[PDB]
Amino acid sequence: DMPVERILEAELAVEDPVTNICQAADKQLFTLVEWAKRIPHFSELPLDDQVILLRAGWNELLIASFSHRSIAVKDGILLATGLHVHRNSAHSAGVGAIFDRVLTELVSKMRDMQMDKTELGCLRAIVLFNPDSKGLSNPAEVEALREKVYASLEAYCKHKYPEQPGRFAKLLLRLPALRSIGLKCLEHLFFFKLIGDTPIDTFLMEMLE
Amino acid sequence: DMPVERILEAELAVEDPVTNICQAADKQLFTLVEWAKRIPHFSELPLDDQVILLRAGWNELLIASFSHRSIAVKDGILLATGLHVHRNSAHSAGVGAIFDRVLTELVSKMRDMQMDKTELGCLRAIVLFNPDSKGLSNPAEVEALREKVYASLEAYCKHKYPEQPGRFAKLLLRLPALRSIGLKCLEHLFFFKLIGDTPIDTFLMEMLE
Amino acid sequence: KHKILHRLLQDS
Amino acid sequence: KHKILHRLLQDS
Ligand SMILES: O=C(O)CCc1nc(-c2ccccc2)c(-c2cc(C(F)(F)F)cc(C(F)(F)F)c2)o1
Ligand SMILES: O=C(O)CCc1nc(-c2ccccc2)c(-c2cc(C(F)(F)F)cc(C(F)(F)F)c2)o1
Repeated sequence: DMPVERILEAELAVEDPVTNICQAADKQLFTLVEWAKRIPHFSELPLDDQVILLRAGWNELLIASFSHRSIAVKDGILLATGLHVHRNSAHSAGVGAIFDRVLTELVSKMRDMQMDKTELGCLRAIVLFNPDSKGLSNPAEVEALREKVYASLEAYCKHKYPEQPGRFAKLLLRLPALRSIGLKCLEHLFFFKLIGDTPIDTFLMEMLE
Repeated sequence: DMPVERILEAELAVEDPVTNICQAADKQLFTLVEWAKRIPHFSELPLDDQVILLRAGWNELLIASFSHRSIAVKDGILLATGLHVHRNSAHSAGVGAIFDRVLTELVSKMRDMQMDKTELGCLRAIVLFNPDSKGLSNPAEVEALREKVYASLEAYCKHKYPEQPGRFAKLLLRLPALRSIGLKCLEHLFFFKLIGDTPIDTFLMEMLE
Repeated sequence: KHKILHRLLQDS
Repeated sequence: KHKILHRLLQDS
């Protein structure tokens, strides 16, 4: 019902600094939809619930991806557009605090444990299948799907890294940081939109309205 | 090093609606300190880090407690002061949205899985031992302590509920909701403080300054 | 002293 | 058009 192989194949299928960030977000919103469509059972949910799951999740899903992408980078994030944002660029643009939280709580934690792409895919699929999302026609179903992802993820972790009995728990326990950081990032984008200092492209605009 | 028995003994040791809520929070801030002092190895950390851990965590720790306390309640929360806040009181006071998020994401999820007090204590201890907390002199140590709590918690879950292989994961996966809800609650209290519509007692005041 | 109105407006 | 100043003030 939920093979880690399909989740990995979904990650692999889809592979002013604040202006560059906002352009990259917009670009990745399109990719995000394709990614989700390749997560087993997602495209079978009602269209309304697919929309709710992606509206509840997109920010955490984009942050999980660019954080994991940035593993191979000293004091920076790699954007989907091929540009880097260096610490000092982020700080100089006035998004230093959130950029530092991204490196310390996500990027360096992913690098330090060598989080693999199957593990990233699973965490993102758990995020996607968020049964707390308001207005779901069938939350029980979304929760079942989440249970199947994390069941698969634990089995993968136990088999692949048998020497790390804490790995599964450690992956799950980046999801609170992802939640905080996602909320802080929304708050920045609402402010950018509100003062309208920076271009916000049509899909990113829609995700904020 | 981290027996679930000591964590339970710590829970058991310490056993305008917005005015009542703020009074209850203040009262429980005192209890929170005593609770933390009974979590193995907490009182051995440097005083500075104890202060950081409790300043980073108090909101999530109070919310975990009153949510679990409110399991036996229809459409309400039980305050530590012995008062109930009913849905309609919360809605009538203008904190309906956050109150509903508390019932749907925490109280009803704790009730539905029958989260026990050992499991609550562990989740609260995991929250307490938050290695992402800014300014920790030794984050590695706090992370070790967190690893030992969740190691203990999984063992407890596997032994006590062997029929529920997903229980451990399910407990961990209330921590994102706890993070969001904690942040939303802070935002309400900052607003109450700012407009100063309601008394905010000295310890609660200090936690917000 | 418009408690409920102020609370509902401040929120996001 | 005081981008950085506005951003740093708005934040909490
Ligand atoms: O290239 C990509 O895959 C997406 C790029 C991206 N995507 C995002 C993103 C994050 C949340 C929601 C939407 C987009 C952000 C983002 C990153 C930061 C930073 F601090 F890490 F540099 C800050 C911010 C923000 F200003 F919003 F605070 C955004 O960057
Ligand atoms: O009795 C106790 O153990 C603590 C009581 C308590 N303690 C808290 C609490 C929550 C976060 C930080 C500090 C206190 C809150 C709190 C609860 C709500 C409610 F919606 F669930 F009703 C709302 C709010 C708030 F207005 F802040 F949104 C608070 O209530």
